[PDB]
Amino acid sequence: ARARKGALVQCDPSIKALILQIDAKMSDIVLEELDDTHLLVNPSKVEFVKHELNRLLSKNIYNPM
Amino acid sequence: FSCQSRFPILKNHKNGKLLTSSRYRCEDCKQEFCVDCDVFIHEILHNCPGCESKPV
Amino acid sequence: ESPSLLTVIIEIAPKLWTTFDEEGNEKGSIIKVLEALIVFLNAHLAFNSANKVAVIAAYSQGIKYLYPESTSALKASESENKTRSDLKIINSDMYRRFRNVDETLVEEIYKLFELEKKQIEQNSQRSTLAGAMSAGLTYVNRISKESVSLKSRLLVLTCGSGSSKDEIFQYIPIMNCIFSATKMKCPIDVVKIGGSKESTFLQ
Amino acid sequence: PADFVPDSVSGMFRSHDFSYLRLRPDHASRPLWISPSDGRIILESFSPLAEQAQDFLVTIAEPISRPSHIHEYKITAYSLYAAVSVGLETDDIISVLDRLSKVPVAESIINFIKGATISYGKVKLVIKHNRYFVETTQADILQMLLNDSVIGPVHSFEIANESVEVVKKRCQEIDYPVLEEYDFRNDHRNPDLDIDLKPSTQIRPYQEKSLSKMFGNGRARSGIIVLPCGAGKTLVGITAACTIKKSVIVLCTSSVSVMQWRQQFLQWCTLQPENCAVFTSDNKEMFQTESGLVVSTYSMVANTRNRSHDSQKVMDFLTGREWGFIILDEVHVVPAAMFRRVVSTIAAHAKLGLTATLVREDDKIGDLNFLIGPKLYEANWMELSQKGHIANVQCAEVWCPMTAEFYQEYLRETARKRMLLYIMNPTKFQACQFLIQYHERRGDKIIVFSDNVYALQEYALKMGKPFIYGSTPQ
Amino acid sequence: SLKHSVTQYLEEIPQQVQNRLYTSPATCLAIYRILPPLAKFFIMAMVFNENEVPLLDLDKWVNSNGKLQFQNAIKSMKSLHLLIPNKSSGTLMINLNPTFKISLRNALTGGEVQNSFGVVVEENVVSLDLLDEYSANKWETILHFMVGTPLAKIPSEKVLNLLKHSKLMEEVNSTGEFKITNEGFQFLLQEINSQLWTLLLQYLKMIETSKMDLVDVLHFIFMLGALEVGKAYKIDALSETQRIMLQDMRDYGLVFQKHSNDSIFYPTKLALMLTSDTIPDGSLIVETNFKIYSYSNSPLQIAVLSLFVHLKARFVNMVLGQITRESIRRALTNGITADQIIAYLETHAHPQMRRLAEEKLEKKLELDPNCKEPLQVLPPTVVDQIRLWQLELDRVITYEGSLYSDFETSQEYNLLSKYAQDIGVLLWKDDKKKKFFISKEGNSQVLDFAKR
Ligand SMILES: [Zn+2]
Ligand SMILES: [Zn+2]
Repeated sequence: ARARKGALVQCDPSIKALILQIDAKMSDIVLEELDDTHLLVNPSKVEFVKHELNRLLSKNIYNPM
Repeated sequence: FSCQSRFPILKNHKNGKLLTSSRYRCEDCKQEFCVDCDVFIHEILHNCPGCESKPV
Repeated sequence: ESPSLLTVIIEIAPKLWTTFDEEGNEKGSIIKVLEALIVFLNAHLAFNSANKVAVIAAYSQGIKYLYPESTSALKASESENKTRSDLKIINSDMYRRFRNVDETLVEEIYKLFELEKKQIEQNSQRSTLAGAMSAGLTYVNRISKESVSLKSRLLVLTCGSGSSKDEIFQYIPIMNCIFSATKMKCPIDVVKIGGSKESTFLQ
Repeated sequence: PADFVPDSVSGMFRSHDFSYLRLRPDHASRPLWISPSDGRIILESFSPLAEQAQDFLVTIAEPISRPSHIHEYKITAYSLYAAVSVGLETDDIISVLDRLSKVPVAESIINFIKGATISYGKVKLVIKHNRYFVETTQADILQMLLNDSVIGPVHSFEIANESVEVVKKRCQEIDYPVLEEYDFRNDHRNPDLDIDLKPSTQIRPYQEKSLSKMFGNGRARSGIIVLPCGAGKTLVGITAACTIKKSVIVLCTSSVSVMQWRQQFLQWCTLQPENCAVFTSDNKEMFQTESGLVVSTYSMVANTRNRSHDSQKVMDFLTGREWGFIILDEVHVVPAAMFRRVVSTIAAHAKLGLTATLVREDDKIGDLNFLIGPKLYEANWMELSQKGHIANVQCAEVWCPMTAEFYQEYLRETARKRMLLYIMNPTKFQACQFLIQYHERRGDKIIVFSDNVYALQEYALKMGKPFIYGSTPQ
Repeated sequence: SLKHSVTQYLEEIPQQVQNRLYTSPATCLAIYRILPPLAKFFIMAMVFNENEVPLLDLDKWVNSNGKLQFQNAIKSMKSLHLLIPNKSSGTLMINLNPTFKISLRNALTGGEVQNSFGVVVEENVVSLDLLDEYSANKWETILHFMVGTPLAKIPSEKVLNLLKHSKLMEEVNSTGEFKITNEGFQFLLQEINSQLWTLLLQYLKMIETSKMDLVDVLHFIFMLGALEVGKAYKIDALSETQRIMLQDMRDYGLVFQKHSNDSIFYPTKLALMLTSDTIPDGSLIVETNFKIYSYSNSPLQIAVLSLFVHLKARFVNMVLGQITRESIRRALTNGITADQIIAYLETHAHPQMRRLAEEKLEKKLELDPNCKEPLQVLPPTVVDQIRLWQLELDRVITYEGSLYSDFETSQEYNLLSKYAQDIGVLLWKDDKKKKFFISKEGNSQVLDFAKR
């Protein structure tokens, strides 16, 4: 019954893959791997990893001028 | 007479004067009615309230 | 929910009401039925915010409109509405929506009574009740077409008093009113005060 | 400004709050809003006087977009140029804009209309025995032409044949725009042709509208007409050749397009095969008549490679023959580096740019005004779809979720190999397999497009289907 | 909504507070309007007679087709404490509230009204030239403050503290801006009468001080509903408490007192609008290319259009706008959900999309009569784009909390996991991985469960 204060995420395996390469970029993003859709993300960087992922999908979408 | 809607003045202009007075007289009772009263009394109703207010 | 229209047909006939007074043990019964009508109209206007009231009297020499007042009110000496010639019949601390309608109708009652007193010398053998609710349905359709919807209903304040029997001229216009009210789905409510138990046409 | 105070909510408009324009009382019958900032026209199709408004704007403006209810149009220079070429003056246009719009026409819009419309038709380009002359009705415009003097030895001077597009763009960036209008009625140096449409050939109203945009005033006007595939832009080319009745050369992207266009002349119009000719690799023999017709490929003319003596003689004949009309089919490849020169090497009076795809990734698609001319006719795709001229297509976008291992390998890959990875995900395999399986049961012929050779071969070997890539035998 | 909201508010009123509230005839007349028509009919039938009527008579009064409506009315009037149920002779005898009955009879028979309806001083102006635009200006001041557009006139601190204590209108002063919640644009969804009702229920939820009672507030708002517009009224009948709320809604604009401490207050048209209701402005046009053409000239409609549509221009007729991705992001960062924006677009659609929508529904029924489709007044392409933007806002969802792992025995893991699932805080569990996660709100409960 040991409690670790983490943030579980629910997403498709592609977003899970993206945040695991974000973990591969810098150290404290996701703590342990659980499933293909559930990962325990550190709660202190939730808006931070949102700021990386929306930036990553900004190049994925086309913005007309 | 039958619905007491104010008869519209309906004046065209000052030079255009007064036209199409919307009062519909009944010949058996000399009572004026508006256009809605005429198009109600003549098919839905079948009595003239003016002909009935006359104390014969 | 949906507001309605309370149209009321009042049967005022001096012979009928005074024979009711003579048959009854009291004098001035029409004052009682008048104030009962007034509190009924207040109850109807308390029922909903947007429901409307029409009341029509059928006197001997014709019919006249009691509420709403005739459009000859022009804020003049002949306005005869609101504070102009506001004779104190009902108390001024009344709800203003009730106050305006009740004061206007009682002033019209007194005016009709003055006009009928002025023509007391002629006794009409013709009853103007059937044309009265005919014009009641006419104003009902006026309100229905002007306001888009709204329900409607008729009240009939009739009196037999054991003197006027069931007339023969009151056959055709009553059923014309029946078919007209069935067309606009307007219920027709009739209360008969008097010794005559049965009035077949109104039934 | 018309003495209108800015509101607290007007601060979010970057000087675009046009509320100072006062509403007209009879604005219900007026279907137009005119923006004074950029000349953008807002058109409502549901209002009364809608068809008058829409054909008036397609005469005077380019449609930015045409959705169902509200249509968007742009007042540009070239639309006004075409309108005043076909016979529309300034003040009449200004008056009907004032009448047909709710908001009043602002001073900036009237200034733009008068500035663009005036000084038009001053300089005119004519060809006299394969020699380009710019002709001006007023003498001082020659003196104003003092900066880019490319003169080579009524008011006229000769231009170098390869600098004509530079002269056109120089005239466009000055307020005196270049004009060319082939008056085949008053042209007698070039012999006429007996080409005419067969009586069994029927023409559609939108094609007639495109031709009326092209053949407006009484002269053949060079420009671009775009139509859908299957709407019959080839028929518009046939009809334009039958209208001008002069010598016509047709440049096509492919040799199969060359033979198809030759078939179209031989089938739809009364052109004899002795008056029609082919310039290709296999076919180089030409008409011996004084005026005829030839269909050829773009790289017949614009190839700088060491060619045959026969092709040398042919292109010498093409240069030495004065043409009254050229049908540049698939005009979007003309702004390429070789293909730009074909309008200068081949001296033709009228240039019609027929295509279905007037768009490029680079910005050179805008230079076709200097190459061919102003944009003549835009065909409404939805209008042709609803009246049974082009098909009712259901555009769709199938989202295939990227699989975990494929994406995991995909995030550290180089770009060409990135395409090589994401084209071969199995979810698109399943989606394509299911779509083929379902629409094959619908009795639908299916063409599956995939540019990569490896991709099409992999899918075709997976599903046992035929595949046609580049090096397949003909 | 409105009627349900005020009924549930007056349910929260204590019975003795309700009985004290039934003293004035204006309050009884107002709450009489809030009853259902079957309930209103039975109450007014019970008003004039002093004798008490058994419930079986009222049950026999109703036809079998309205038994559910009769039961709902019985529930409403029992919860409204208008009935005294009496147990006599084996019968559930029913008696009306006596103070309510007396006050309503006085309101009907012209009895004692204790100037609950106010008094007219017969000095007044027309509403359109002075009162109406004052009420519109005072309403639009707080509206344009709360939507966030800059203003030269800002409202008083009282409504600012009211919005701060409210669920909507979250405030930050270290940043310098006022943040709009989802509940803010939800407030902008309904029409201004129910907007005023929600504002005043939030006000009554705010005012708990000893400086203000409750029955006087309810009396004052119900007589403000009872007042008529176009005639001034004297301030003397109001208490000093009712006078300071007279000043308070003079700041709001519900009432126009031309100067502070004046003896004549003028009711505005919002007072009559509060009781019941009664091409439009704000009717917008949307296309396939996300273009906005709004038939609007009021600043409030286009001001609230500015939150979720990238406005490009504004005519005297149109407001040229475009639904861009960034405008939708501006909406969603305020908590504004996509479905509510879709509903706003549906309610403000032009009748031309309405006629084309019924046209394409006619085509759908004449092509496929076997199925019926709802009337999509706007094309589904833009709706699908808004839903895709909403989904790409929350592509990943980050639920925070705690997780238990490292169990040497499977029974301890199973017991803790089923305890977490029973209290509804678990989000994932598997005995193979020997891990289960619980939410942040459920962290402390499971921690004290494990400690004890
Ligand atoms: Zn009438
Ligand atoms: Zn008559």
